[PDB]
Amino acid sequence: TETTIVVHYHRYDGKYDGWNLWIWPVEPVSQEGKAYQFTGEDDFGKVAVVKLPMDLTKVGIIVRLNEWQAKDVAKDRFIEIKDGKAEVWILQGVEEIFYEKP
Amino acid sequence: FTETTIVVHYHRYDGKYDGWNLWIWPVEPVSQEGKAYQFTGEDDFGKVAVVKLPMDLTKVGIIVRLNEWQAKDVAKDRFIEIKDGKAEVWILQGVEEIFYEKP
Ligand SMILES: OC[C@H]1O[C@H](O[C@H]2[C@H](O)[C@@H](O)[C@@H](O[C@H]3[C@H](O)[C@@H](O)[C@@H](O[C@H]4[C@H](O)[C@@H](O)[C@@H](O)O[C@@H]4CO)O[C@@H]3CO)O[C@@H]2CO)[C@H](O)[C@@H](O)[C@@H]1O
Ligand SMILES: OC[C@H]1O[C@H](O[C@H]2[C@H](O)[C@@H](O)[C@@H](O[C@H]3[C@H](O)[C@@H](O)[C@@H](O[C@H]4[C@H](O)[C@@H](O)[C@@H](O)O[C@@H]4CO)O[C@@H]3CO)O[C@@H]2CO)[C@H](O)[C@@H](O)[C@@H]1O
Repeated sequence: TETTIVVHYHRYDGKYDGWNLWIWPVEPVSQEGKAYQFTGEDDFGKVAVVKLPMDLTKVGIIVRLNEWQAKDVAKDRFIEIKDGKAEVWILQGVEEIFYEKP
Repeated sequence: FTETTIVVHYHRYDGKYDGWNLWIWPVEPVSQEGKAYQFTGEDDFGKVAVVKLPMDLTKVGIIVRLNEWQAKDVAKDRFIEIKDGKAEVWILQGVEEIFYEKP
């Protein structure tokens, strides 16, 4: 009844203040998104544990600065989800979203 | 012409740059055994090497290695495609894709 997405984010400039995640359901339903904040950190960068109150197989994600001051990769990207859980790694300026730790 | 210059930018998310260097070998138009090249500089993205080879090359191989082959950062051979004897690339720890503009 929920989808949990752990998002790892690394910026080579070390300047994470204000960066947050705009995530929206896409399948099996499309709905307007919400902003999610980073909740922790590890050796790769910031960590967000995102909980969405539906079972989802795909979401959209944009890494954004404050309220749309900038987009780190300014196009919609997607995360494929199995059994209500995914974990991804995202790097500043790199379009590809990784499903294993670099 | 008669030399090839490759500027190689390297970023590690863990900051553990100590010992890392570049193994580069000519591949086209003629293949030869490689050589190690050290980083000489640094910028906001991380380490920088300027690699000069005394031939006009359209393709080189590259491996990012720790000292004398103690480890590789991405273990498979990778290649850089070069036009008119000059190229510049950006390499990220653990990321296979070599980038041709700054992330
Ligand atoms: O089912 C809901 C909708 O879902 C999908 O919409 C996505 C977009 O595709 C994403 O790009 C994003 O939209 C962001 C947008 O990227 C961002 O620039 C900002 O856009 C605002 C803008 O700041 C504002 O000034 C105003 O002019 O409107 C803009 C909207 O374009 O904020 C957007 C979020 O509000 O996320 C949405 C989902 O939230 C889907 O593709 C749509 O078909 C669908 O309606
Ligand atoms: O002359 C053209 C040759 O070019 C190509 O050879 C390449 C390889 O494909 C690359 O992988 C690399 O080789 C490295 C190798 O990756 C690395 O592991 C290391 O291997 C050592 C090892 O540490 C050591 O313990 C012992 O086993 O010796 C090994 C080498 O036999 O070092 C290699 C380089 O010395 O670079 C070369 C070019 O230098 C092409 O594939 C060949 O067919 C071609 O002959």
